[PDB]
Amino acid sequence: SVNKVTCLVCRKGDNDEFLLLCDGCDRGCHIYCHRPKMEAVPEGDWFCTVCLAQQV
Amino acid sequence: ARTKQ
Ligand SMILES: [Zn+2]
Ligand SMILES: [Zn+2]
Repeated sequence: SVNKVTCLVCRKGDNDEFLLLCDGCDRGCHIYCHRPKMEAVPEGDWFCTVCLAQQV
Repeated sequence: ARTKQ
């Protein structure tokens, strides 16, 4: 996987150190593509929009 | 959270 992860928004896999990985699946998102503004990689767990839709 | 790096 991990070298194969791409950003959900822009679909590229570049700028790895900005490319946030979902804690619930294999998806990712650049912090700079994220809206609302995400200035830094978060310390806690992060879940993508697909994983959120699974929550109750 | 972690990054692809
Ligand atoms: Zn992106
Ligand atoms: Zn996910």
